[PDB]
Amino acid sequence: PGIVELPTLEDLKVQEVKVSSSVLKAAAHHYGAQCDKPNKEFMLCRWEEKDPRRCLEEGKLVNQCALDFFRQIKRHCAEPFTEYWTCIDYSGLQLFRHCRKQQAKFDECVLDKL
Amino acid sequence: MFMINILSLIIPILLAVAFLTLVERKVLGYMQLRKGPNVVGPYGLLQPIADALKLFTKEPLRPATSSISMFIIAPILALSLALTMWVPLPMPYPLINMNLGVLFMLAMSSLAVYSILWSGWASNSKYALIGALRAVAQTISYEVTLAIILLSVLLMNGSYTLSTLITTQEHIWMIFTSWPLAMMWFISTLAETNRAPFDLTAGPFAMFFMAEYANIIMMNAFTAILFLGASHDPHTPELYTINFVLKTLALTITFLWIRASYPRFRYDQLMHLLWKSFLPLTLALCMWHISLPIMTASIPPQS
Amino acid sequence: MTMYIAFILSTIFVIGFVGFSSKPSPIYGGLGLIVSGGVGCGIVLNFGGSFLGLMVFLIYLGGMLVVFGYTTAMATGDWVIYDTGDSGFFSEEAMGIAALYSYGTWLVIVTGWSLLIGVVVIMEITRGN
Amino acid sequence: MWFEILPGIAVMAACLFIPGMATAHIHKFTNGGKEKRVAHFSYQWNLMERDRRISGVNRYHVTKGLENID
Amino acid sequence: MPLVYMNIIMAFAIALAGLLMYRSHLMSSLLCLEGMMLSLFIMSTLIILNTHFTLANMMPIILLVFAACEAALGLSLLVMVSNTYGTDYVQNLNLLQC
Amino acid sequence: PFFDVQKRLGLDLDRWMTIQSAEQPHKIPGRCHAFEKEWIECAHGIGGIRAEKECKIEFDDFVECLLRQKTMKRLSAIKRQRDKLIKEGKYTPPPHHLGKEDPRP
Amino acid sequence: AGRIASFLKNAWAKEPVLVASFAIGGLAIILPSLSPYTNYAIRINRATPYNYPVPLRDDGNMPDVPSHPQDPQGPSLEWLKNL
Amino acid sequence: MNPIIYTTLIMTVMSGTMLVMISSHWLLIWIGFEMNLLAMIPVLMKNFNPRATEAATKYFLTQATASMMLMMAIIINLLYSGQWTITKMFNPVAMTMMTMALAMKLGLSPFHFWVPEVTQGISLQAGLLLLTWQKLAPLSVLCQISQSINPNLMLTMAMLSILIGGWGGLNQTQLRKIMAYSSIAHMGWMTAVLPYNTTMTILNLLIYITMTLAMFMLLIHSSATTTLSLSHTWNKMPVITSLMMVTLLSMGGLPPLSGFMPKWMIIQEMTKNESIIMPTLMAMTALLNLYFYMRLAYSSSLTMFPSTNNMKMKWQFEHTKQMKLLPTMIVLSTLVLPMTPALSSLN
Amino acid sequence: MNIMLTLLTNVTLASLLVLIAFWLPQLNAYSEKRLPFSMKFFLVAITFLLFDLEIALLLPLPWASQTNNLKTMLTMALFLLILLAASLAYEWTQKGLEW
Amino acid sequence: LFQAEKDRRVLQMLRENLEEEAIIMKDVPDWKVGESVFHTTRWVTPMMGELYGLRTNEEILSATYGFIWYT
Ligand SMILES: CCCCCCCCCCCCCCCCC[C@@H](O)O[C@H](CO[C@H](O)CCCCCCCCCCCCCCC)COP(=O)(O)OCC[N+](C)(C)C
Ligand SMILES: CCCCCCCC/C=C\CCCCCCCC(=O)O[C@H](COC(=O)CCCCCCC/C=C/CCCCCCCC)COP(=O)(O)OCCN
Repeated sequence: PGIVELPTLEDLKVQEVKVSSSVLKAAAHHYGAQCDKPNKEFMLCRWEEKDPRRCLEEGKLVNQCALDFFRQIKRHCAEPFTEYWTCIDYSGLQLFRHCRKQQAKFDECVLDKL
Repeated sequence: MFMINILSLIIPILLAVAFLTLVERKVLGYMQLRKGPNVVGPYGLLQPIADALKLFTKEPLRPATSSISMFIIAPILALSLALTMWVPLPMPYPLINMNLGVLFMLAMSSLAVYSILWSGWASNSKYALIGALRAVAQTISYEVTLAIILLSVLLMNGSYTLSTLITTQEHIWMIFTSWPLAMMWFISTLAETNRAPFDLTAGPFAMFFMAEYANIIMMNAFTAILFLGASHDPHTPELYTINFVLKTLALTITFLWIRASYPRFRYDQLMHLLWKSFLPLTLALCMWHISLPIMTASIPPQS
Repeated sequence: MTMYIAFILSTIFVIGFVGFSSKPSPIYGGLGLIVSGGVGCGIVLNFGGSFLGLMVFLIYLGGMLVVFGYTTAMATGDWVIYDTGDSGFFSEEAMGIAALYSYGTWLVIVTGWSLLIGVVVIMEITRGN
Repeated sequence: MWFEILPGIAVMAACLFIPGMATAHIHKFTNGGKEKRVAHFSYQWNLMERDRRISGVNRYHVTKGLENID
Repeated sequence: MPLVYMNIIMAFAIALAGLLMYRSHLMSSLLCLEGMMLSLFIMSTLIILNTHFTLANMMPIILLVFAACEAALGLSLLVMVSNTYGTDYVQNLNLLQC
Repeated sequence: PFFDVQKRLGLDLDRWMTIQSAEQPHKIPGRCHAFEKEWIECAHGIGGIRAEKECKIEFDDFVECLLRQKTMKRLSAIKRQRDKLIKEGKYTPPPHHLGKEDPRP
Repeated sequence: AGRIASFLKNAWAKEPVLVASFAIGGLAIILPSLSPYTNYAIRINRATPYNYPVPLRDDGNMPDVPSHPQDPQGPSLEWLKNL
Repeated sequence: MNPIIYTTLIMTVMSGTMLVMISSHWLLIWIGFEMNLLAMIPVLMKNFNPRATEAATKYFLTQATASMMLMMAIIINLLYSGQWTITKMFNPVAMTMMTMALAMKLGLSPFHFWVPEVTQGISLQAGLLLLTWQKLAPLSVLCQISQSINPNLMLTMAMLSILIGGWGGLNQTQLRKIMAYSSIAHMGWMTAVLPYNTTMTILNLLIYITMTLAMFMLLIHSSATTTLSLSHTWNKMPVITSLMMVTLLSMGGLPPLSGFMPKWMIIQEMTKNESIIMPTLMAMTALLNLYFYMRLAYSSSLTMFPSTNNMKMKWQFEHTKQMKLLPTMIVLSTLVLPMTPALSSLN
Repeated sequence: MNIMLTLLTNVTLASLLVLIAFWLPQLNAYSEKRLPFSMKFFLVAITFLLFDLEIALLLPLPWASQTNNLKTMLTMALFLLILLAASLAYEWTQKGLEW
Repeated sequence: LFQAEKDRRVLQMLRENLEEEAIIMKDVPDWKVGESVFHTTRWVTPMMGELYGLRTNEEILSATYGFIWYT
């Protein structure tokens, strides 16, 4: 009874965010602070449409915004961020609590730069 | 390299329980103004080896009328459970990380009575059957209060994860938060393994013996992790391992001390002890430890 | 795909049930029921029910079958119907079980009353006279 | 004297030392020089799966930094 | 309805048939009843977990508790019968007849 | 027979546990929440006979979600035809289904 | 009053375990309704976010709903920090 | 046992029945059945002796098997539809399993074998409770799901119960087994109208409960459990025998007694549904129940059996305890036929 | 997988070592030459079973402390423990814990 | 971001399954490519066997039991 419609494989092509979980956890707070508007647009559309096929453009937008965020991080605060996510990757639970020092370094670096 | 990890867990436990028998005769001997074995080996160090060799070479006295099936199954189950109890424990990292590790240990301890039941039933003797029934009743009676005390203590941990016990005791031991529960837990672990003052009862005998001493050391490790938490540094777990092993050794020496210090109870006396002194206090302290985190707004995080 | 591990466990479960359903030598029937209970616990654990499987393995095996053996001693296709998403940062089974104290007040009341009545009934029956 | 009990206690201590140290060393060896990642609650399991799919060598512990974002 | 549910239902049917046979040994009757409740526990748990119905995670616990209480009651009755006759044989319960 | 004490007193003794779509803890949804919600809204206030005769579409969809008999039948037919073709030798799986693909986050 | 005091003094002798058990149980029953931190525990349980906070569709009639997390609108957790 | 414990157990039995009657969740109905079973055993075993223990273990086995079957039916219903509410059963197999479990609980044929022996083993008070109160919960559950029952199976077991009760009551000299077979026949009458009208089922249940209460209270008053022991009742208390004879005539369905009401209304309702053969067979079979009621009346009141010398002492003493509502139950089981149209109250 | 392998290794090692223990001294040649049914133990076992059931009821407590309905869960847990204590007290006062 | 990636991955797997299904079932007489088993047109979350049905056994076993067996 009916045909299930699916978007073509071309519609699902987008420049992926190729960073691991530790980098994402290290940058998560500033990522949520900066990239809030596209993320909230996407999630509102997601709980309103109740259909993944209706929310592809917002997903591409949030990918683009995350890419811009990480490009700014690479441009300005590369090495403090590298040390911070090195911490976060070492721990088995990926706990924020263990090297608050590197977190402070990254925070002051981003506060001074951006 | 998982098999290597499993073997490096199993073999040292057997060596430890093999040398635990030598340490028990030495500590007791010195508490009795004498020495332990100090002839076989430089300081009795070969005594454990000699005993093992003699036992494995002595004739086994099969009853010639008993059921061979349960007779051979009972030591297998006993030793298998004794070795399995070791896997969940975090020293600092567990071989197998379980969400409900404490519950798993409770279940294994619950199974541990089937070896007693089957050995008593297959012995083909009424008196041995009476002794086995008596031991089984004592064991289940005390595992009741073990479970209640364990859940009361874990109410301050937030889950059944054993690794979380290290985080809970990062600044202070659990002994200071609840010492009466620790006292009753220690006495219940005495009663579980049939150790004095609760010891009311060649190959297979050796197997059964190994299982009992492995259970003793495992109880000591679980108690040390539960109530005397060591500080763990993620970049140097050797410190945590050393502290944990030292505390376990101290607690085992404490059992040997207690064996050397006291007479033994009667059966009705230990049943009355449990059912009329430990259970009411355990229930009252369980109510208290349910109410305390809510009263003090100190509920642990994990859910 | 491990040749339908769930299927193998189910067949072992059924074989154990046929084993103790023949009712030979009630101690051996109890052993067969112990094996069947262990296999069922394995089925539940492999399905994803860690706490409920552990409840089986602890309560059922270590209390009820132990009491059964004590009393006897006194005398003479898969992987397809599964889900797609995740659960969050908790296990839904634990949340549903813990909801017994916030949602199941009526259930707790009736179960506690039944347990107390069972204690009283056992006492009255075993008085004898 | 009482210190003649010490050799046996030391043997016991080394035997009990072996398991924990061995487990920690194997965990560091098989997890790329870091602690073994723990996965309860099914979300950090998804994190591990995404890490494995992102690494390109089918290993989660191979961490992809900001150098891989181009 | 896949094959695992069919296997568990077959186990329940086998346990019920074994209960209804009565070769002897009322203890075996209690064992068959407990096998039936174990099968019920397993199959209900599978149904509840498969459909993600969160609130029925209670029900297997309640079933287990009630069935174990019934098991204790049956064990007490069996003990009383054995103390009356010296054995738990089924054929000794022939005093009352249709 | 049935004495509706709960509806008389508004007690809600056991109604919270009757259906999948009724206030699960932490807002965890059932696997077939939408289908059962649609079926319940279809049949409300109509009566059992009329609900059975007229809301059959919603109940059929709900049962299909619950047991997935049709979906498993279709998948089994597809896999059987694929097996027949690969045994005969006119079809070859793509690298996507042979494990040679490029995974995505 | 004298009978109750005599009963308590006689129970504290030859039955200290039961007296301690009843005292601890009664205190555990009574104290939670009198402590002021139980509301703090409830509030802490309220503030633990297990789910994603789904945004609301803005229609210009929600001055109390913040447009950004940094906005002053919305619940605060400074009380939890001060604890 | 202690009177406090007995009162608590009776209240627990009644509360389990009420929990079955008032709940809308299948698990709660199962819990109510379990609670009732748990609290029922000591009541049956109140007077400790081997016969009571044997009756109690038979009853426990039967009820535990029935409860397991009921739980299995609930689980299958949940499997084929994610529903816990007691409504349409939603599955043919689940319905069959549930019907057999409820028949086993009620004692309908072919699951009738336990009722006579359990009744014979227990005392008269436990028999009264078992034959009156222990029918409310299963019948209420059957009424709630009456639209799901397959009429063929229900009617088959109903007719079987009527035939079995009629035939098995003919062979009995013990009064308790006679009452058990009468209960089986009345259950068969009650369940033959569930597919068509539940109000008739409830009316029959009320009438039978009143009649059974009257009969058991009369039997307790004149402490006889055998036909010959009851044959001595005329020499001390002839009024009790006359009332018992009137009650027995009522229980046989003879108009214008109260017992004619349920059979009359059930026949009329079944005829409204174009069913003719089954009511005729049912009345023909109830003739057997009437026959053994008449035999009991002949042995009890219509003739005078020989007595013994030691009755002269019994002539000098009066009953210390008088049972309240015995007079009301006799009148209600004898003279309520003119009030028949009151059944519209959905009793 | 890992737990299955660990249990298999434990069982295999135990079986191998027990069998070698039972067969090593079997190669050399040598000579090769009731009723009581105490009721109290059964009551102990039944009491253990009932208390174990009530403990099983008490087991989900660590997760029940995060419900936002703290008063209701506290009341229900205290109710369960109070009935557990009541069962113990009833069996105490009815001479059910004597020898 | 995880939600967006999950949606894209699921849609891609469904599209690949549809393509291989269209290729495979070309000669079946009464078959229809991409036909739903539901009367409603609402989007339905696919099962585990719908996405990995035509894939190899190792990743089927992974996606099914990896979290359960990970210790
Ligand atoms: C009205 C007639 C009263 C007299 C007749 C009583 C009949 C027998 C007694 C049993 C009935 C007791 C009524 C309890 C019904 C349970 C529901 C009610 O209590 O509300 C609950 C509130 O719980 C109450 O605190 C329960 C207190 C009562 C239990 C304590 C004593 C129970 C004793 C009753 C008899 C048991 C044996 C006898 C013991 C002496 C619900 O809490 P709430 O949070 O809003 O909603 C939960 C849903 N959420 C999660 C979505 C929010
Ligand atoms: C209101 C709180 C309720 C919840 C708290 C309770 C939790 C757990 C405690 C209950 C466990 C079960 C109690 C069982 C009671 C048994 C009573 C009994 O029979 O004991 C008497 C003996 O003890 C008694 O006399 C009965 C009880 C005596 C009174 C106990 C204390 C009463 C209240 C004291 C505390 C009051 C409040 C504390 C305030 C302190 C200030 C901070 C018989 O003992 P035998 O074994 O026969 O040995 C005698 C032979 N030598």
